[PDB]
Amino acid sequence: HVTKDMFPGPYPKTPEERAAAAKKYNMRVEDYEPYPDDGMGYGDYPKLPDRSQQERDPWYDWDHPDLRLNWGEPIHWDLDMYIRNRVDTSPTPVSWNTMCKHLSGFVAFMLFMFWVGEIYPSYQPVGPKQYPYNDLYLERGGDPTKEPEPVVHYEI
Amino acid sequence: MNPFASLTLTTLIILTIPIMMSNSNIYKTNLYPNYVKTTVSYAFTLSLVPLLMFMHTGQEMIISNWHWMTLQTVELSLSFKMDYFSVMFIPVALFVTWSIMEFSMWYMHSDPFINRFFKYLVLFLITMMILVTANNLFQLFIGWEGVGIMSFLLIGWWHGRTDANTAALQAILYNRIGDIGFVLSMAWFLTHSNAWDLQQIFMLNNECPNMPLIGLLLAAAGKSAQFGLHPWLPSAMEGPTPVSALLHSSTMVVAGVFLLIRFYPLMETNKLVQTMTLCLGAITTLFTALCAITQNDIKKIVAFSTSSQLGLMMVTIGINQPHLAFLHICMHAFFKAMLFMCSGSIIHSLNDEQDIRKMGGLYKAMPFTTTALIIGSLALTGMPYLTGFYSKDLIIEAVNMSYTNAWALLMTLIATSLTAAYSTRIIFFAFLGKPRFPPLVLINENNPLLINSIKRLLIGSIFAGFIISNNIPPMTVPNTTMPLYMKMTALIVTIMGFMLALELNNTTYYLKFKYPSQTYKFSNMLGYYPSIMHRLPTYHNLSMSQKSASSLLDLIWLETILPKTTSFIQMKMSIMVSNQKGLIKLYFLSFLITIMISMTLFNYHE
Amino acid sequence: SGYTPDEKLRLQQLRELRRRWLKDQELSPREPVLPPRRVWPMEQFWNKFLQDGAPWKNVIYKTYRHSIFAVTHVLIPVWIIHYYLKYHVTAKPYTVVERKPRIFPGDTILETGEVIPLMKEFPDQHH
Amino acid sequence: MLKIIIPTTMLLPMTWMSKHNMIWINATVHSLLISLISLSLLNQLGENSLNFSLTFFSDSLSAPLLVLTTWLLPLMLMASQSHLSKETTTRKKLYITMLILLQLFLIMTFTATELILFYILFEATLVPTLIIITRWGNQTERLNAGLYFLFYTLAGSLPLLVALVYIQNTTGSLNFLIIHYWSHPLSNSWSNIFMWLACIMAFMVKMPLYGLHLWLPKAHVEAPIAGSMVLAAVLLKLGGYGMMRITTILNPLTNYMAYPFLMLSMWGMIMTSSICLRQTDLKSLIAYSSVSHMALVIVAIMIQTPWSFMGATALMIAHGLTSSMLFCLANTNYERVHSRTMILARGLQTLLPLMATWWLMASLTNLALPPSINLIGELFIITASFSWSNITIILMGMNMMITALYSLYMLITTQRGKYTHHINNIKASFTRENALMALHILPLLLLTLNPKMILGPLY
Amino acid sequence: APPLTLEAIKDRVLYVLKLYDKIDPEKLSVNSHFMKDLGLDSLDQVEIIMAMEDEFGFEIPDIDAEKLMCPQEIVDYIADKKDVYE
Amino acid sequence: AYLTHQQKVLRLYKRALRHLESWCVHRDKYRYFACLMRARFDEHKNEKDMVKATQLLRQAEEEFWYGQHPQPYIFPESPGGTSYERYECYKVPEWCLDDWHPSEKAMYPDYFAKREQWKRLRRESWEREVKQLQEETPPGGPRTEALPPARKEGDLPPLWWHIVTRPRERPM
Amino acid sequence: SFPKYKPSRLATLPATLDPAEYDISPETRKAQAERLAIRSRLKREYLLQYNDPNRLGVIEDPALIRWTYARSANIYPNFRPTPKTSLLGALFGIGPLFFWYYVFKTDRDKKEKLIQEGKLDQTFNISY
Amino acid sequence: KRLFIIKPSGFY
Ligand SMILES: CCCCCCCCCCCCCCCCCC(=O)O[C@@H](COC(=O)CCCCCCCCCCCCCCC)COP(=O)(O)OC[C@H](O)CO
Repeated sequence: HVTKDMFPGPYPKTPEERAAAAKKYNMRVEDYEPYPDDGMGYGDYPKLPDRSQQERDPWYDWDHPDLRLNWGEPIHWDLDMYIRNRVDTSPTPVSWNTMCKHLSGFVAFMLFMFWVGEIYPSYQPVGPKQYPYNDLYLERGGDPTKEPEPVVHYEI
Repeated sequence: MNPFASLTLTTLIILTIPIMMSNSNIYKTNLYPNYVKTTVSYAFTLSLVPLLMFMHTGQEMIISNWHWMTLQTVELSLSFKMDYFSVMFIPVALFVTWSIMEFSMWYMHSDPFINRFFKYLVLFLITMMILVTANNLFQLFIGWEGVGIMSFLLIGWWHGRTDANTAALQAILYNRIGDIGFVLSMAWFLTHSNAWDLQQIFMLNNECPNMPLIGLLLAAAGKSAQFGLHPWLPSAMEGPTPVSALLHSSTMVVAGVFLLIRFYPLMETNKLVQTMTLCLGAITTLFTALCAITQNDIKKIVAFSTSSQLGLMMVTIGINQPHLAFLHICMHAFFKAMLFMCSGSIIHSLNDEQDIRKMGGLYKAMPFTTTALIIGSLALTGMPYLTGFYSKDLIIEAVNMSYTNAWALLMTLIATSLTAAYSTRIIFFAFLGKPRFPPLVLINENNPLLINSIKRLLIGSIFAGFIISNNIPPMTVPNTTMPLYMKMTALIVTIMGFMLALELNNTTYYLKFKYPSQTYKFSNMLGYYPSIMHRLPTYHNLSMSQKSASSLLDLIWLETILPKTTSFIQMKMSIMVSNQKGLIKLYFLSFLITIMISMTLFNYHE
Repeated sequence: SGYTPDEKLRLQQLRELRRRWLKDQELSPREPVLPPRRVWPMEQFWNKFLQDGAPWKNVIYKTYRHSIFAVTHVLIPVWIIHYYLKYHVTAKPYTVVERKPRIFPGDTILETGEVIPLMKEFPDQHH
Repeated sequence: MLKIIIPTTMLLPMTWMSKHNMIWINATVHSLLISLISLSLLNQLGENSLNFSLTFFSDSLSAPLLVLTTWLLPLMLMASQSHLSKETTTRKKLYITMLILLQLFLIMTFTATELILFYILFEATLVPTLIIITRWGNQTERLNAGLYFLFYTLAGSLPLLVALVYIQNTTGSLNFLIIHYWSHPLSNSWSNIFMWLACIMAFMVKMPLYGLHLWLPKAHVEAPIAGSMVLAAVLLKLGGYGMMRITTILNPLTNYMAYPFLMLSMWGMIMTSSICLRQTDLKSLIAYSSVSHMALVIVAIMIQTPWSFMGATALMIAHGLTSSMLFCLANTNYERVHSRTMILARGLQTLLPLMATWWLMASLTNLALPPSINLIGELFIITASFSWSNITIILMGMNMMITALYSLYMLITTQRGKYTHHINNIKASFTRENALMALHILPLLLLTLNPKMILGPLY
Repeated sequence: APPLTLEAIKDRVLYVLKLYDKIDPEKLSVNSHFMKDLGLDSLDQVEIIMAMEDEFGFEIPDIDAEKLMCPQEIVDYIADKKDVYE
Repeated sequence: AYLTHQQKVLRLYKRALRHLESWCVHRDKYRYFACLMRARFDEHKNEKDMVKATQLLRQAEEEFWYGQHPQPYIFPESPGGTSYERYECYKVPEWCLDDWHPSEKAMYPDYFAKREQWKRLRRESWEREVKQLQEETPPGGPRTEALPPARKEGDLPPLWWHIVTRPRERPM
Repeated sequence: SFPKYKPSRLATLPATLDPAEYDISPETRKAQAERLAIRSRLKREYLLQYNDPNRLGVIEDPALIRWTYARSANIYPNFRPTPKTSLLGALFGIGPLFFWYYVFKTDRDKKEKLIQEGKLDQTFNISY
Repeated sequence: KRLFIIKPSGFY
């Protein structure tokens, strides 16, 4: 089947080798774009826009319908973030910045008001829950030898 | 030696028989589902006698048995602790799942693996059967983890549905994030208390359980779909309806709330954690409810209703009301199971369509289904002396006259009104009005399986509220003398919420156009949580693993630090020491240096 | 606009072959054929019993199928569990522990035949 | 121990003397018989090792490990007659000879009483594994892997050699018994630190420890299936076994000279499990999973805590059984499709119904689902580590979260989903593959009932 | 549910087509290429297929919809998409 | 290959009404607002200038984006629908049947024999269909993904086996 | 007019809102015309192998094989050590390791200090 | 009406 030379190689330096890589990746020189080699070692593998398989038109018939790839088409270097079940880059109906602003605002507002609720708690105009037997020192876990301190409840 | 111990223990083993017989395959694969239901029916019937024994005398007992190992000073053994929470839950779960099993015959009728489906439901049932009854923390972990994995297959029951696997993976992820707190509580109790049996933890009086209870809270939030870890429940709606009505209604998700009830005696000792439960219970109760009323899918609507109800459970356990929280478990089990099962009736009968904006006018089309929903909806929302009355407004009344978080009290009231809000949405859009489904009608519910199963749960939603509330011994101090105008707020806010929601729902009936409100965008998009928190952290963590980790760290640097550097050095020193020119002159001259310097500055004479 | 002449001819034969292919996916009356299975004495007994099919034949049919379910799924399992709980596991200390029998002031107890005293004079209030 | 070594050695002529096609049968049945005799040693006396002679001894630490190796021996034999059948009689005969020479060294290693006798056979396992990886390995990179495997473990083992001989001349004897009874406190002198480094580094390389772990993704990916499991299932545990045994003289220098390894391991598990969250190759995915689980044992051992040790051995054997199994899962799918890529073969539950199960509870066991002894191992280490430090849970707890995401991920991608359209050579799975899977699952879950036979001497 | 076949499909297809007000009842023929016979603008076929969709409750792709232009064509497309073999 | 201006605006029409379903819900509201959508779509027919048409649809797409329903009503037997690929874990491909066992094979003799008939037909039609494909193949590789139909008699259209013998959408 | 839909790397810009597809230049006339040409070439071959009766094995995908090779060994032969990679390696390498050492050593030092002066409750803590 | 169902051979 495939021979060794078709395996990905080094950075396409000259435009001529850019064309060879584009042919090797089953694309054209117009759409071919090597990754920016900051030393990360991406090689000549053509970078593609961040498009999850959810982005691909479902109504089109694919060779791999589950993941929406056709045979031989050069799949993304980052396929496994962008598979149907993994991270999806589908366009939300509202902007991401607005998406984030309302999320952080509601959470912060909820947390902030929760604190101020604790600062001024709610209770009925009622007092202590009077408890017999010197506040039940014995059955609360107290030690019988250490006699309980004077505690008593009165009546009016 | 009382009989009570014997029969109540058989309630577990007789439930496991269909699993053992399944691997035999001697059973006719056509008659298996009927075999499963009858076993659970007998399991429920046998589960009665412990209950009346508990009401009569009120004895709670522990069945310790075969010793797994004598772990030095630890004695981890299979032990079934039982108390009021156990003996009350067992008939309720069995009653619901038996009714679900009967319904599952009707709904899941064309699935070739229907026998496998009934196998999974039994496996889940026994898994939660041992979750509620767990004398040691390890057995609690057995159910706490088995129930999550059992959900994984069941939610992804349709298997090839790509999104179903996503929800199945999502359910495991949030559950195991919650499980982090569980193992944290496990280590703390074993180290600082030298046991995992509930008896020793209670007795040793870990009165400062700040770290465990936070871990216990984090464990509870994962399984109960609380705020921050909620969206797995709405997303786990992609499985078959009987899957929804059993686990994701009140018999799996409730486990999170049930966890703290089992550890309530330690909960009251601490105070910071209770306030945190008040905080988490309130936000889950509203935020999910707020995201509910704007949805157009019954499975999503009823699911968000559970999480709002689950949020309500965390509020009552917060302010020292554990038993009444467990009462809320039983009542919520009754009517919430019917709602999904009733929604299962309409979904399948009207050719597996779930969008609420398309059904229309089901009141007189399906009388019993419409009848079941309104009784279920009223019970969930109020209607004194019905099932919801003996639990909900008592909790609302109890949380009213208590030293709670003032803000958290405000959330409970609003969400209580919001409880009626989506309830109207379901009744108004689905059953009331003019129909909208495809022209060919297939509306039918005359199958006895659907009618009998609904009726069995229906009579529960009418009377089971009064029964156990009058039967169980009083386990809490009552609240008798409060002003009249917060004793009624539970009815007031629901009736008030019933009003505008009806008016705002028939505002759609108004011929005029409806503007795309921004707040409507926020609520209808599940409160913005999934679109970011399922897309921002997953991308970064996945991106980190590729760019860093895999590429940069493992097979770029770690292979260049030790291996390639040594290999390069050895090769570099090899190319020089072996590239001799072959000339005799330079060889001997090299010796001459060696001979000279050897008898020289290295001082090879002293 | 509108299948092209070649394309509409393409779909025509594709439809024609698809119809015939799905036609083969039918089942003949004889199918499925299967070798016989060893019959059971109880099963053949109920087949010849249920030939009448009268209502009082069905109840005993249902009652028996409920009866043998009870014995082989409740009666036997409760037997071995009770035997385990009565002569094997309870033969070890602290294996089955229960809450103390909750007695109340006024009643009497069994193991000594003693009476816990009646609740003394109540402050006698009313509503 | 001669009741095990002698039949194993005498089995070597047994295979070579066998007929043309009877080699697989006789070798399998007698190796299984050897396994049965190995189970005769599971009974460990109260607090004493079952010392047989000066040459060989056994305790509760090597007792489960030994029977794991003997039990393994049929499994490689049961996993080899697929691709080996298309070969001459001699080469098949040679292949069986190597694994038997492999187990013989392993049996001698775990039973050795003298650290030097431990040392000799401990490196000697390289010779059969190296030739197995290189000769019958079905790939091109394997030639680099053999060099990577051989040098990496040897580069740590050679400094170990100087450490033992130094102990022999200084302390006196070097057997496992006298060292324990005559153990003396190790000082903080910088020479003692280097001896600590020498006495430890050789064992960490074979675990492996994060950073010194790149020889697994090379060896395991393109090793032969039979050689892949043993290297994954015991040879990693071989580095583990020495960790308990040799940390009897390194006290109390262990407390201070362990922080770099704990930090490398407790961070490596998150990083290595983060590797597993994305692997193009199934076998590489499994190999990195072994790194994470083994990194747990390094943390377990280095704390040097009673609870930690019992969890270490429980996880050590439990990981080996499941890691070997998952490798068999890879071999089956790779055999049908003749490739190793994840996404190439997918939706295999529909095509193969039973293998969907076999890969399922294989994933659950890999997930440490309770009560499977993977859980009873991991959970013990968490408790011991948490006692050592309260922040250990943040990392080690997060592992179980990351371990879940990738474990199901290979189950989602391969078994579940839609069947691959072009793939049509997947026949019904032979009963050999199904049986071999059961030979792994059943003893695992069977042993769950009695963890006391896996919890090691500290139990 | 009893599966649909051609006489079911064809009757339901001409059902909604007849219910359309501008379509002439006698002009209804299974072989009628819309605009060239029944004056229908290009903006109308894209909206009647929704009625065709709601009749059978399964989405008609726009790539197939633009090709779908005859009452016979709709019947043929509906049957094969819903594996109708008769 | 290229969605022309008319193709894109019709696509806009179809999606606009489908979203308006989720908004209007009730049918009486639907038939009104759809008619306004229809009427206000009819008015710009004599727009003439195609540049204006792009400008006429420029604000249209974003206006749809303004009023797009966050939860649009997507159909169950469609992508995004609830019952999407749900009935797929049972449609095992046909070729798997070749790997059956004779005891299994003898269960269904008539269908298996008819399957062999289809098997031979594919074998006989392959050479003709591959030959037909290359005899009218376009120069410089296939330009359009559409395949030629069966031209003469008897011969089956090329690349037909998987399309014709595809698993049924409701296998069960 | 409502606020527009700004795009993001995680919330992509839809095709319906992209200005580029609005103006179909004659240069873009052929630019998106060979899309089907190359796709059909890959297509026609794929069905030919897929439909081929003689085929029994799997059809090898050179793009899939290339992707596996690119995300594998063919990375270091393209790795050039630069300050970006060097700093990235240290930041995601030694960085967290030392940071984890600092937090643990600090806590452990504080942990044993309390035990040294008897300022920690371990009365019931016996299993370890 | 009954019709053939494709199923992977479970006999093995
Ligand atoms: C790939 C590189 C190695 C990987 C990491 C391996 C482990 C790291 C440390 C390796 C140490 C190897 C040498 C240790 C021999 C045994 C150590 C021992 O017994 O302890 C002695 C430690 O003493 C030493 O000096 C040991 C050597 C220290 C390190 C210097 C040499 C080793 C490093 C360089 C060679 C190895 C690296 C490869 C280089 C290509 C104690 O003796 P003493 O010094 O107290 O003797 C009495 C008196 O003081 C005089 O000696």
